[PDB]
Amino acid sequence: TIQPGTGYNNGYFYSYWNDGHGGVTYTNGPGGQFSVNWSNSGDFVGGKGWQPGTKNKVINFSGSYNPNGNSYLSVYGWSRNPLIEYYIVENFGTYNPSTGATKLGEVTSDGSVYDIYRTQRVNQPSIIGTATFYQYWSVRRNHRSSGSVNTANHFNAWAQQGLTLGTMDYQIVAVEGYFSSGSASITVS
Ligand SMILES: O[C@@H]1[C@@H](O)[C@H](O[C@@H]2CO[C@@H](O[C@@H]3CO[C@@H](O)[C@H](O)[C@H]3O)[C@H](O)[C@H]2O)OC[C@H]1O
Repeated sequence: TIQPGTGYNNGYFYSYWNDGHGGVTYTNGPGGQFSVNWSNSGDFVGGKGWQPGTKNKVINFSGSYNPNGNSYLSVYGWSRNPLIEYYIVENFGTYNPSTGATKLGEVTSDGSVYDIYRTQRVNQPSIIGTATFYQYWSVRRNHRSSGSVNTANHFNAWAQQGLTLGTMDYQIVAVEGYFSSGSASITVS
């Protein structure tokens, strides 16, 4: 179990962040495994992957994901210049993060169609401090907790639609939660 922060564990970069409300425990396991256990948590994001990520990585993930409330399971990362927070959402809890968002297209990859959206965060925390930035999303129609994600298919589709990414920062398989409960155990490669 660890303190919020970043680093490396068993060859994999990890990032764990939370708002301090309590109620969430993040654990680094062997190889690319990590677990999250939460009960009436605040806001939090944690997972394993790479720093920096790439625009053509094939990411494999497998495990269990059991949210009770607002939570996402995604390939998650950021780019710099432009600053972008992105998500390839494989599963979620009570809230589809694209609710009310502008649909920017569709892309088929790894066994399902995904809907594409762009949203904006205004004066919110980021990898470079408080800022206004866009978020790119690919939301999988066929929910799952294991699989393979060919990131290039998503990044290329986004670029085609005008959702350009800058230089890649971190890229991980992450469990995100917003004032919810749940458990998850995920292995990344
Ligand atoms: O110490 C600094 C860290 O706190 C900083 O971390 C990033 C903060 O922004 C996080 O992004 C939010 C995650 O939740 C989404 O729902 C929101 O839109 C984001 O604002 C990100 O996960 C953290 O990596 O990194 C820089 C450090 O110096």
